[PDB]
Amino acid sequence: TEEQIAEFKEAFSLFDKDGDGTITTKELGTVMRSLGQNPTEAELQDMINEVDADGNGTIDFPEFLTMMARKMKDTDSEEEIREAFRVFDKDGNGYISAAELRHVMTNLGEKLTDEEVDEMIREADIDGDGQVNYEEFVQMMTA
Amino acid sequence: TEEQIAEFKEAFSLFDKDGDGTITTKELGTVMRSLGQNPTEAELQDMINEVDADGNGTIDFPEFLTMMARKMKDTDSEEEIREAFRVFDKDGNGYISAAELRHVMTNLGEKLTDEEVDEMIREADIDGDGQVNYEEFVQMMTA
Amino acid sequence: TEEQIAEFKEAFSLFDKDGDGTITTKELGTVMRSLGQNPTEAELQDMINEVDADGNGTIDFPEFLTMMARKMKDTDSEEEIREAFRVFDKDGNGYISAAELRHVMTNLGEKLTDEEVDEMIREADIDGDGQVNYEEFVQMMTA
Amino acid sequence: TEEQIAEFKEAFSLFDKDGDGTITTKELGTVMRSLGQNPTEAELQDMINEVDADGNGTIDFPEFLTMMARKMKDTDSEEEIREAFRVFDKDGNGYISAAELRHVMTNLGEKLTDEEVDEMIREADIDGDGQVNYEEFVQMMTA
Amino acid sequence: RNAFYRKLQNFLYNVLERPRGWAFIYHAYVFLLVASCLVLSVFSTIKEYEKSSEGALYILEIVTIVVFGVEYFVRIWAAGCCCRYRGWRGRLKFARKPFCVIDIMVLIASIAVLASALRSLRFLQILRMIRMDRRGGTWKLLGSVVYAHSKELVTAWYIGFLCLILASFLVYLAEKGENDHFDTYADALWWGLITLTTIGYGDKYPQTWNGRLLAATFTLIGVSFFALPAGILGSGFALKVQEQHRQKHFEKRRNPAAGLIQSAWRFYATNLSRTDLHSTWQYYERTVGLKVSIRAVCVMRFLVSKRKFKESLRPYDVMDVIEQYSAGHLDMLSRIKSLQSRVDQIVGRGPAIT
Amino acid sequence: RNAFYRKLQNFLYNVLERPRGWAFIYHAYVFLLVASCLVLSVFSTIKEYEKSSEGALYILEIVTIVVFGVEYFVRIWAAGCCCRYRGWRGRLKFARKPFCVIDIMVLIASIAVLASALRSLRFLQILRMIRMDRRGGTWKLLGSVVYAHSKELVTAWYIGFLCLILASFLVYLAEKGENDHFDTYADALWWGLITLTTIGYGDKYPQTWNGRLLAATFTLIGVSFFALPAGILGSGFALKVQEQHRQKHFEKRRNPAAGLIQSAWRFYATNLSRTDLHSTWQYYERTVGLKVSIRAVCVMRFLVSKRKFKESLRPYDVMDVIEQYSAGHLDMLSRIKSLQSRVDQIVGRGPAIT
Amino acid sequence: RNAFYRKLQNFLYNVLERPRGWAFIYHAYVFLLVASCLVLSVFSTIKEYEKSSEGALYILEIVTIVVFGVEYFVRIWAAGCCCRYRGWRGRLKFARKPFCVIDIMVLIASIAVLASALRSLRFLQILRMIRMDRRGGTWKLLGSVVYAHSKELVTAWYIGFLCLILASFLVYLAEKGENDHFDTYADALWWGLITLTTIGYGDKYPQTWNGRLLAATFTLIGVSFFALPAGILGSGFALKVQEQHRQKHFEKRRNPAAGLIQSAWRFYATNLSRTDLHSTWQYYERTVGLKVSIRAVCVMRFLVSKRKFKESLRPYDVMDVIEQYSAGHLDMLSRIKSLQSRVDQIVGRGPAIT
Amino acid sequence: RNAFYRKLQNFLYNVLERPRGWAFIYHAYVFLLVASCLVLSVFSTIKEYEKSSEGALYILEIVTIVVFGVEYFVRIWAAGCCCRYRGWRGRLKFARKPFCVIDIMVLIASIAVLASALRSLRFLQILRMIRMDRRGGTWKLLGSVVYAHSKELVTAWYIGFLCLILASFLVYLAEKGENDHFDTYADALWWGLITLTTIGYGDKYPQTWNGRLLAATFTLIGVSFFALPAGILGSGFALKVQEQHRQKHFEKRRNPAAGLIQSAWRFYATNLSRTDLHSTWQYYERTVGLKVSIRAVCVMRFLVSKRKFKESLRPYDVMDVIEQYSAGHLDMLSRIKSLQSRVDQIVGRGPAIT
Ligand SMILES: C=C(C)[C@@H]1CCC(C)=C[C@H]1c1c(O)cc(CCCCC)cc1O
Ligand SMILES: C=C(C)[C@@H]1CCC(C)=C[C@H]1c1c(O)cc(CCCCC)cc1O
Repeated sequence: TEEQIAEFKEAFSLFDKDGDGTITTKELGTVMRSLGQNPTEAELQDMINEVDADGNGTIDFPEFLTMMARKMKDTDSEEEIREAFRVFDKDGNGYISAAELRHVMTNLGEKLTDEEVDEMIREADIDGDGQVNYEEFVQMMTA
Repeated sequence: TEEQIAEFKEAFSLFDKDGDGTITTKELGTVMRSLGQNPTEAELQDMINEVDADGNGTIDFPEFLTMMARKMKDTDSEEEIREAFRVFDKDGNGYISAAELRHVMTNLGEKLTDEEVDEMIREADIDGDGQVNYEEFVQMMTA
Repeated sequence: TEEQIAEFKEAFSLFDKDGDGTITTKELGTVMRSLGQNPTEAELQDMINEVDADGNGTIDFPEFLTMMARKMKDTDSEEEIREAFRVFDKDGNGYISAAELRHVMTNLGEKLTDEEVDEMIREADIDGDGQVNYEEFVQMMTA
Repeated sequence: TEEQIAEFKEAFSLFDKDGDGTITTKELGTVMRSLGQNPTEAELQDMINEVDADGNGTIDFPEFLTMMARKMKDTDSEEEIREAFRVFDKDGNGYISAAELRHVMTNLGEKLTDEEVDEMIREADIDGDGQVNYEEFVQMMTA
Repeated sequence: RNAFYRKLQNFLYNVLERPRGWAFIYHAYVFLLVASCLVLSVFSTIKEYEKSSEGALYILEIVTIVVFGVEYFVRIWAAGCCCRYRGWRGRLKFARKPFCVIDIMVLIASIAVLASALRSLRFLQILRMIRMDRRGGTWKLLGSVVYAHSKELVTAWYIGFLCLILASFLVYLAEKGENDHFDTYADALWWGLITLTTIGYGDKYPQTWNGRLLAATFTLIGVSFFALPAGILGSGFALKVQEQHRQKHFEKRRNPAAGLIQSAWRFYATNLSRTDLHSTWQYYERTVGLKVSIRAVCVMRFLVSKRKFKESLRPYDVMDVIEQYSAGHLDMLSRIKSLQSRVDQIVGRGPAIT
Repeated sequence: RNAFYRKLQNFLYNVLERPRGWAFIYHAYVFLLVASCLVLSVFSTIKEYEKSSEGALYILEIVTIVVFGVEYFVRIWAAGCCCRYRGWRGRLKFARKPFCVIDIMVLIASIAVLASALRSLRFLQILRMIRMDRRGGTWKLLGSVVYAHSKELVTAWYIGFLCLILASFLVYLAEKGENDHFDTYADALWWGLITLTTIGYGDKYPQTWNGRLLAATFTLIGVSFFALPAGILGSGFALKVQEQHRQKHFEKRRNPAAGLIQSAWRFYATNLSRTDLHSTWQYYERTVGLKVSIRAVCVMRFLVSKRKFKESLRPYDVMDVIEQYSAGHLDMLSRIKSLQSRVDQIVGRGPAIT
Repeated sequence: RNAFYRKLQNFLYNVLERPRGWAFIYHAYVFLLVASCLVLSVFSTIKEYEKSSEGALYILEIVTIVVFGVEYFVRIWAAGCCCRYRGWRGRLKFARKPFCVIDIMVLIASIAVLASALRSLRFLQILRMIRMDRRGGTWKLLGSVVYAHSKELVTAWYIGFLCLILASFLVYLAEKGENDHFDTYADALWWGLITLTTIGYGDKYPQTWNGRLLAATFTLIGVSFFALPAGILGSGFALKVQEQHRQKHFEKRRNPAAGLIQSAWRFYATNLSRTDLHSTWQYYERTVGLKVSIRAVCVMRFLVSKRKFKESLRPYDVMDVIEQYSAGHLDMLSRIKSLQSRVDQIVGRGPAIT
Repeated sequence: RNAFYRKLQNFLYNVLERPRGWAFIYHAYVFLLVASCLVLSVFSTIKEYEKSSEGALYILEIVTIVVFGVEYFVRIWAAGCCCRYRGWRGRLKFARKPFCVIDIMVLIASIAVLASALRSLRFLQILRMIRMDRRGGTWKLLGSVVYAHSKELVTAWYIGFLCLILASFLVYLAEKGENDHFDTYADALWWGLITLTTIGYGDKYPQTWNGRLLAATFTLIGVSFFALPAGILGSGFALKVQEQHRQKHFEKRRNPAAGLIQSAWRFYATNLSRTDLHSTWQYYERTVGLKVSIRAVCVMRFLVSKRKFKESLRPYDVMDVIEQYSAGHLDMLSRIKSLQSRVDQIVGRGPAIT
């Protein structure tokens, strides 16, 4: 709705320092640096082309609006997360102890800290078992 | 209906110069030459056997009637076009920018000109995205 | 029903010359010779074990009753005939000209004569096309 | 219900000689020896980890309660038994003579004696054929 | 009486033509006789053993010419029992084919010599030895394998030939005068060939350390590329024989499929409930309670042919199972399409009912 | 007491028969002893070292004959603990088999020599060396591989033999008089063989440029076809061992399947709700709160056997997964057929309700 | 008139560039001419045959230089008909590429020699022989195969080199003085190389029994590892050619897919019921009862292109069928998801109706 | 400042340890230096070139010892930057491992010689040459391949050894006195070995026609079985490297899967609608309109990681696709089970409604 558009206007002003209505790779890099993490120019280009519909080397506002507005259900992100969890579940039993998950997210890629893993497990251990099946997990993010 | 049969009579007279009720490979070749394109005698035989039910080296009228009358839905032409588009979609994402399609049809096989591609894209960009998914496309011809 | 049992009694008496209630391989061979064809003792054993539930080297009456009584639908003979026809349909189009079928049955295995092929094609060319699809055929025997 | 909990209390007291609320591998071994069979310490560890949710080298009472209480339907033990029977059915016909089954269970693994096989076949030969299909069998244990 | 005569003549035709069982043993024994003849001729070439070698070779040649003559006569006689060729005209027309001409020229040459002859005898032995094949299967297989791997074989030949030329020339330069072996570039080429192929006679070998170094550094690569084609052809032979086995398996599937379709049609037309269809009944009566017996026989035939065909539908390959199950999956697609249409009509009735 | 004796005798039978672990090491050590004996005999053949070689070989022969005698005696003793053969009659009946006869003839020959003997000793060593196999696995594998590739090997032999004959004859013609090496065609055949096989002794080699050219152009092809069979047999060995591994995997699947079925039936009959079925209860009581404990044990057995079998259902191959999933897909076909029937009954009720 | 001229010039460009049919035969015949030139040069190197060899080689060189000059001129002329390069400027710009420079240097060297020259002639022959490739396909294939198997080749080289060094050093120690062959370690290294590679010249071979024993025990392993790379490269060549065939098959699939999409769009826009879309109608009129004839032609084009594409969708591989059927299976997933949603709405209506 | 120092020290550790890019080139150049040293030593062994060979070898040895010393010092220094080993204690504890001990013994021996020495220098060169591996990958690969094909290699060895023994003994019998080459059985064994392996020195070769015949008939089979192991090991190497590639691919799949799960959880917790979950918000604030910007960044991270993981889910094999699609098919089974239950409840409601 209109308030969402206004929030998107404010956000775009925050990234779009030049105010040209396009998010340049330099603008994205500087805003990310303000956030703190240090990505690579090739990964910034990956950013763009993932979010860059018009292929202008930047981000027109409609792309940003659609990307913020899109929900995980709309993203069609079920099979991929399913396959990831299946990959991490060696036994193929459909379940995995929360301790192993805590270990993995704190050691792979964008390493996840203690509070985040506590939160995900709390939202996952609906049955209080620890051997969180990933079907309930995927339907949890989708729902 | 009857008017369709009359139109088919007129068409058959147009190809069947001999008036024998059969479309000979020579008659097909000359009518095509009048149309303008230049096919090969082997490809003309391919024509026949594709449309030649009786295997007489020609086309009896019922074959022509059925071939004109048949609709794309009756043709069972969904999986094949699906597979073609999937072949042209390298990413497997299910979508393809209309620019790539324009490039392909203007460069492969029976090369397609500007007006035809503009028309197909107009009939395809129902959502106005340019990244025409081929599911809506196939259901568009079928519908 | 009872009349069916009586007919089976008469048939069993016809094969079971010894009258022992069991169809010996010798009895089957002699009745077949009366029929005319000449099979092999190993193929006669194949006969038995196909119809021999009790594994006595003969055929107890219940086996014969069940075998006569069983209908093609009960036989679960859909996928096999489907696969056979698919094998004979090189194009994979799902259809085959009746001429090719006539040629095949008159040349392979228990070669089929003219009257039989005329009858099957008549019962198959419900649409009068000659390119009998085998789906209508299989559902025809099953029905 | 409560009576089930009381029965589980009695059983746990029977295994848990130490009375510590945990079934140690030694306690399991001695109770099994009282039963009569002689397993291996590695197989005892397999026992534990199969029933050991908390991974303490023993069995907390909730694990025992869940394991006794769980029913074969809850166990999700359909595909596995299906595959086992399919393995033992060389013909792939879906059926197997009860004599072969009697032979197998009396010769493989935890060899099964005469009374047990008589009982299973009685519960399996609902149609009185001997060629027990395993679909009725699996739905019999599940039901 | 004549039935047995024709049966035996057809069996003889089968034996001399494509054999299955112990006819392989007869072919192997005639092969043994010809091989004994070749070795006896080789020994007769030797001077010391010429006496006994020739003494045995004369009788062996008599026996072999007799055997080949009787075999050719039996072949021509049996050519007149097959469908294509019958009687005298058929056998004579069959003899017009080239292979029979090769055999008859061999026979007449053997008679002429047996009725500078050593070279003619050697050539005749070579011709008959290439003849024992009688079908050209080996040459067809080799040609197909070479054509399939034409690119690999051609690139291997190119690289190996270039390595041979280069290494030979460098060694020649390095041993122009310091070694008597490599006086001329032709000598160097001979050396390079007999090294890269790993024959290594030892008549020629570099003796200057520069030549030895060049020979080593080039012979490693050269022997590798010269050995390549052996493995390439081995793999090609294996793959080609596998493909031939697959084709034979598919034909063995084709035949019982027709058997099953025939038996199924016969059984369907054999139902006593319907009487409009009499073709199967007429056929069985012509071949000949009675009708139920005929139906019993025909349903048995259907059952046994179903067993035979289902057994004949064995995997033999991943591709085969994928193909069959994919036909099944397309059937699944059709069924789910029907279910979609049915649920659509249900949702259409919904508001109509409500 | 006797239980330990029978257990150890059965263990000895297993060790002398099919070994699994360190019995391989015992077999390898006896292999080392026999090999040392062979090399000592070879050295004793030499004249210079005959003294010390014989001095060591006498004691080595004593040790080896003692070891073989004790091994054969232990084998015959352990033959009387297996199910087929027991006691004295069983062991004697087992000795009636041919392999035991070969071993006993070897032993008695060793005793006779130890109680022109050089040739007999050599033959006895050869016989025992072929004996160490004790199962014929290598020969079975080689025969199976040759039979499987019979066509490829036969065509390779045909082409190679023809190339050998032709090249040898052409070289012989090209070097009839200009070279002393190729005086007779037998000499040429020997040369052609020792070249095409790439042995290349160097005793015979063409010296006329025509002969050298012919030898080159033919030896390329000849060495290729002569090397073919090595690669063919290597591939065959690999494939055959893979097939044997697949069969062993399927047997290892067979056993836990029976284990699971047994445990599942026991657990199903172990439910306390129903009392009509007592077979499992009687069996467990015979082997021997209590009943719930028995049910706990049996359900644990079901769980552990389910784990074991599910692990045992590993792919090991594409074909395996395709087969299992295709069984699942046929199940899918059945389920969709049921759904079609159900939607048909729904559409039938439609007009009935409406 | 000019149309035929341009067509023939383009055909010449195709012939000199990538050939398909009998242009292969022209390339093979020029290859035969160059090979005859090389063998004639080799013979001219020999002293005895120098006279006639040179007499023929002069005219052969004249013919070959003429042929190469005309071929290069035709190539440069045809460079001016392709899209990239036209007329004079295009041909000259194409000549700026390196391969044309190599060819022109070869031609000018041939002219200069034809207008210590033996070494220059040999080098020019080597250069042109490496030139006949004209595309570098063989070298690309070899490099790709080596890179793919870099680990296997490197480990084989490491093990073989270590075995060579060790065996050579041990033999050198065992034959330092007792054999004249192995006076220096370099001699031992040469011996070890010519043994492990199985060349076996015979100039050097151990004569002391210790040396013979060491040579045997090491040469088994050494020859095994020295033969490894041949088989490795053969397998690599086979796999690489299979991959290239797969890529070509996928391109041959790509083209008819576009053909089908074009024809399908044309046919869809060709329906007479709707008149808003005229693009196809305008195109066909520009190329030119009449309209129904156009629709007949276009629907025929759709049918024939559908046949062509469906044939083009042949398996060629397990992976291909798995990919296509997996797309179908994802479609199945979508359809069953829709059915789940529909049955959910049915169960929602249930209580609403009830 | 210190950050750059630690970064460069870690980079040095990576370079000396597992290299990726141009560190391969540094390793190859040090390999070139060591190889130049070995060849210079070989030449110094020769008498004629001893002068200049030694003159260059002294300076080359100086350079190589300097390079090896600096490399070992850098390795030990960089051992104190990895997680396991830090500072002085970590480096010293790392040096306790055996490979560092081998390197330090090599270095001290080089210093001692540089501060009958020829044999020590040769042994040190051999030790360092086996050292350049630094990881044992080649030996691990070879051992794994041998173990995998243990049965094929063992049967090939058995058959080849038996053929060698038998053919050698028969030739020895056939040439006991008529040939000086085969005076003793050891001589015959040497001949048989150097023939079957196809080395063919030519020092020994049968000269009696009986011996030649036996040698031919046995050498065909012998050379076939002696060549077997080369192809067997080549195939084994190929398969093992393929398996290693598959494992590396699966690890490369493992990592982005965790990346995607992390990003998905972060994005899910980043929704502004819910405020109970703050972990991701706190983490991003700690790392640091603003909140919507954070959500934009996190949803972008989810999208890009989804792209990366989906790309990482490439087939690489038939088995992989079968596994993934089979997981999908089990999902299909679950969904159709749910549909069956739903249609069952529909048919239950039927009579209830009706
Ligand atoms: C029909 C066979 C056996 C193949 C294929 C046809 C050709 C031209 C020769 C055979 C062959 C060699 O016999 C040897 C090499 C190595 C290169 C030698 C340099 C001249 C390659 C090479 O393909
Ligand atoms: C391009 C070819 C043909 C390969 C790959 C590149 C390399 C360095 C050599 C070839 C090759 C040999 O020619 C010989 C061996 C055996 C070891 C010999 C010891 C020095 C291995 C080895 O890879």
